[PDB]
Amino acid sequence: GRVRTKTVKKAARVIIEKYYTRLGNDFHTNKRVCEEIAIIPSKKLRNKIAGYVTHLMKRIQRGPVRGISIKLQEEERE
Amino acid sequence: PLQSVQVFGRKKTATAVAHCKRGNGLIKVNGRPLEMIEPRTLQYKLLEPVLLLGKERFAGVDIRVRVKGGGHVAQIYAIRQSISKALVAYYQKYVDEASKKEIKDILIQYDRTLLVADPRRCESKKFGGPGARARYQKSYR
Amino acid sequence: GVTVKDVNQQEFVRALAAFLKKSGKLKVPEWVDTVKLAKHKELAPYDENWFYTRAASTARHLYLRGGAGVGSMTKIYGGRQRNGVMPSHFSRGSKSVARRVLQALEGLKMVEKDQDGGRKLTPQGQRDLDRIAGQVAAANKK
Amino acid sequence: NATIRVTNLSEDTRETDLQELFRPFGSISRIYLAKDKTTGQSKGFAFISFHRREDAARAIAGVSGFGYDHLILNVEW
Amino acid sequence: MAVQISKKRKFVADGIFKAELNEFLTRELAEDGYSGVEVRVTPTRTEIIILATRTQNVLGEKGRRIRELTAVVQKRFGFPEGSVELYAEKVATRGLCAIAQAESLRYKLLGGLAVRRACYGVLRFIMESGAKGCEVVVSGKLRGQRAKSMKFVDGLMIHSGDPVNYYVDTAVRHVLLRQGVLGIKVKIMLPWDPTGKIGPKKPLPDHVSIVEPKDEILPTTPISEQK
Amino acid sequence: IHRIRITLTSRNVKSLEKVCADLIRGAKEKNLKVKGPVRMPTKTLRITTRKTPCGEGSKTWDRFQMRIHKRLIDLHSPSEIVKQITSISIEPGVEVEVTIADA
Amino acid sequence: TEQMTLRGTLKGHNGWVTQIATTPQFPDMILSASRDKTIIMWKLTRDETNYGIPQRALRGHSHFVSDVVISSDGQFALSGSWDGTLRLWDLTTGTTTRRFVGHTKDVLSVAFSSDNRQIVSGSRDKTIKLWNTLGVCKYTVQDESHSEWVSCVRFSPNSSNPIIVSCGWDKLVKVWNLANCKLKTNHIGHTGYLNTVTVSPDGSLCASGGKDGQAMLWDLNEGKHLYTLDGGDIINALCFSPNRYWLCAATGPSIKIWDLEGKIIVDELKQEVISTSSKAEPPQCTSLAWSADGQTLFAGYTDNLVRVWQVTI
RNA sequence: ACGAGACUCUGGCAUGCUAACUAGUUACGCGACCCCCGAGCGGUCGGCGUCCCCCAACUUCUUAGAGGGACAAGUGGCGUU
RNA sequence: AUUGACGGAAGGGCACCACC
Ligand SMILES: [Mg+2]
Ligand SMILES: [Mg+2]
Ligand SMILES: [Mg+2]
Ligand SMILES: [Mg+2]
Ligand SMILES: [Mg+2]
Repeated sequence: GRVRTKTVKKAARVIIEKYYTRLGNDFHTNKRVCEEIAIIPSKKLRNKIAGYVTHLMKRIQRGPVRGISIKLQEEERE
Repeated sequence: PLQSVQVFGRKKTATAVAHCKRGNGLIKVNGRPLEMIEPRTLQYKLLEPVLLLGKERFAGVDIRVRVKGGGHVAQIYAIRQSISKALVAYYQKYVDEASKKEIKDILIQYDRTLLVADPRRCESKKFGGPGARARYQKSYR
Repeated sequence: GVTVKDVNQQEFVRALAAFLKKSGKLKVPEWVDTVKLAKHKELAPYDENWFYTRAASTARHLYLRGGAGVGSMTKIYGGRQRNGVMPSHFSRGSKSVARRVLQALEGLKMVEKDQDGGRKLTPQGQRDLDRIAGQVAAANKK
Repeated sequence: NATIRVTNLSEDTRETDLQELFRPFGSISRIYLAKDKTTGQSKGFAFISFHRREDAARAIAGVSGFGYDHLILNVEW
Repeated sequence: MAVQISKKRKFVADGIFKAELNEFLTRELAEDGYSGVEVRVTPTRTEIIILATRTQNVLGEKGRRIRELTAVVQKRFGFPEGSVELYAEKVATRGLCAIAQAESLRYKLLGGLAVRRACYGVLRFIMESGAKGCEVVVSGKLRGQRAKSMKFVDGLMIHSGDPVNYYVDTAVRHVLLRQGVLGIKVKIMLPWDPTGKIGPKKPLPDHVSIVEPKDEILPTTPISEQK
Repeated sequence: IHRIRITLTSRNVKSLEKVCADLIRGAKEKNLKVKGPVRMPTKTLRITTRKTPCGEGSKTWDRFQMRIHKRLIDLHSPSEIVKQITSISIEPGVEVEVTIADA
Repeated sequence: TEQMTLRGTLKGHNGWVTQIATTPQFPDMILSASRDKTIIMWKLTRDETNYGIPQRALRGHSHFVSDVVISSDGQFALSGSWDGTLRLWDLTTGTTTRRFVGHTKDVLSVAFSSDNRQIVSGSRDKTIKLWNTLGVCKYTVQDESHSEWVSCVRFSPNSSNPIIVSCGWDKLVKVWNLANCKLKTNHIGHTGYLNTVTVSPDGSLCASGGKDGQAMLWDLNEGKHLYTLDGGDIINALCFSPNRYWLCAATGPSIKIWDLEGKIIVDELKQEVISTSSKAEPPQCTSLAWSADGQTLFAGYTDNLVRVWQVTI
């Protein structure tokens, strides 16, 4: 199916909004960060959340995605 | 003088462990030669590593396989995989990595199963039919 | 040098049977012509000299995995039984054929009684089987 | 402030046995046996102040469980 | 010694002993608020720990009933004399115990009380005792001579998966009445609490909990202290 | 001095492994040659019944099972020292069986 | 006229190249640590067909290898991994001798002393712990350590004030006094997590870099701050140069070489254009190493390659 | 919010960790048999032993614990990007 | 006028207890 559910997406979004300064586009370092900063009860949910976090950080670079509010708004002086 | 490696190979429930040491070109499975293993229809499956790599690549080693588990065909696929993996691991550990790369490319290009195990196993029967997926015949009227 | 493992077993058994039949020292029971070799057979063996072949086969089966008895010998020679309209099942071989064969081999000085229990191969049995294996391996390469 | 709430006490239990029970940990200051009004036995509660807040903090993990007079007693702050 | 038995049969026999002892105590100490039993093996004695709400009636009159229970347990299960002591202990919180609350609802129904006020009272007590959710289902001949089932829910109640084995405790009981037998199902969803006896330790497996970031005042110009 | 063998049996892995850890740690503190935890194959006891009490339905079955785990510890020490290595807060679902070099 | 060129690649990996190491004893052999859980000991056959060939692989760890370093004599390697262990490889056999097993979490970096008597590591459990060449954890610092991970811990090859320089994800560079394992100077400048720390060959300077894209030079004699240079992207690794007064850094997909006398970029090594469709970021350089002669720059990468930059004149 | 998903058990991987005479492997010694010119770091052995504590080590195979590992993560293409 | 069920209505989707 490969369709991530609401728990994965909502958790990923809150993780990004609170810890944007510590996530790159690297699934393994993201996985380690999300296992340090969150309390995820399993390892499959940890991996799915880190995967969606990686996929979203690969979209933050190409414009503000609808749903995430971060400090990146300030640097848009234009 | 301790130049020896023990590597395994698995097909379904079979498991063959090949022991490869320094020696003079001898291959024996369960004490029997390689050309006397029982399903002599599938003899070329057993001979496939030696026929792809030649004899000079085997003429400096002593290989002795010990196979246990599974059926006849699964046992000879385990023998195949264990001989190939044993030669590859011996080459990697004891001569050079270029040679390992060359023989691993020849074997992998011919057939992946000589170095990667087949992950299929039997499924569990369920309580509706004779096997895993089949079901007993249903009747109306 | 050749050993029993380093030769085709199906031809080694024929060579050993011809050896046993040649040297007239194997004891044959009087009922050889009138018996089935198990309760799951349908007829008697098609080979008149079946006793020598069975003795050679169990001599080979005692060279490797020695330490056996009549029970394991009738689970070696057991097969499938077709029960008419009912499904088939594994059934063991006849015990008297196995016991007479092992006792005949014991009379040939080839087989002896193990210490823990069962039967194994004397050094003379090893020597005779290895010499027969040498003969068949030599006669294969000509 | 040396607060001990003994619970699951027995009807036989009086001030003296609780005294002799907590005596191997030291001296006491105030026993409180939650007696029944107009009826002479406990209601299942005891309030103990041990005159020092440290040895009572040792005895809470000591007299826990213990099955006194066929009743396992739960002690707490 | 002369008695030796395979580990399979021994473990099954131990489980069967615990099941029969729990069934006996459930029938015997029903109206005393019996919740569970725990058999603790010690070198000198065998301790049967009875979990009850009203442990003073379990103890009896000056220890009489606990002595009788000890005597029948010894005489039925064939323990050596004096080798089995029965202790009683009070369950910590009564609201988060489906067996105690099912028994409470049972005895409230045995006395003359209406089924709806009784279920609402039990449900309200369970919810006021810290439960995340509760479900009480009473099925039987409630209105007339055509049976129906009335359920009363308040809060969260999970049903499927593995968490329903440690976050939910259930209890089924019967109430014999003049016109028939009533069935009482009570199930309570315990609250999460780390390092506590109130409920489970491990959280729900789909409850991610992000820790709040510390306030990060940033630096302006590099500075270094030589301590 | 004997070859004392402690066998621990349980139905859950957690308490069994923690009791094994306690025994090994206590034995290592008092300088014993401890041949550590040997793990015997877990026995799975399986009973498959019909779900229904009557004989009507869709013929569905219920697969109950119970695992039994076994651990071994080998000590080489006098008896009175193992009498204090053990007897330290054994968990409920664990059962020990000391064998003092003889039946 | 002193720019560099691309002299060839070193294929043969199956993961990112997390660290590269050299040694002044054997100028024909480099070590590369990767994310295919293997370390490769190369043989530099500088010919037309291939610059280098994988001579021998080391296959100990069960996770990514995150650091590696060669001893002074060039005989024993030391590797750290994400499985939480350290291994002291013997290069001749290709097998390990000692396995350090103290660290609970992933070991980000390992270092050796100048005389290889004591070693130090750093990890994701926010501890910096010393060891010795026999295998026992000597002293684990815990007081006033990093509040987050440690990502690069190095020694200082200089007799006077033997110190341990370290940096982590709490945006702090800490200078440890090795004789008493006590903290000595705390540097507070950086505004993002630190991925690397380096010490000058002449034991006077130190460099640090990370997420903020800027590289800060700290004096190691008085704990001051000389200046700060700016790279384009995330600084994944820094590496000083032995022969020349240069500092190299791996900024995103390019490699910037800052001089340290005029403070200008002498060269910005860029990889060639591949995947012409503008749909994916280029592979990022992850590690840097200088040969002892200082005429060769080995650069790890994210497309499982190791590129070889040769300086010209 | 319940259900789905997550969860639990199971299958596949680890020459990395923890260990094992109630599982073995490999060396070594003894023994039997075969060739031989004189043959052998020769071959076969589910024959024996190294559990009298070194007078052998080790965990690849076996067992089962803890972790790791897979996420549509990487590269193209489609898709409202 | 609303909720359900039904239509020998009209459109979509799903399933080897449906088909190809
Ligand atoms: Mg079938
Ligand atoms: Mg048969
Ligand atoms: Mg749910
Ligand atoms: Mg589900
Ligand atoms: Mg059809």
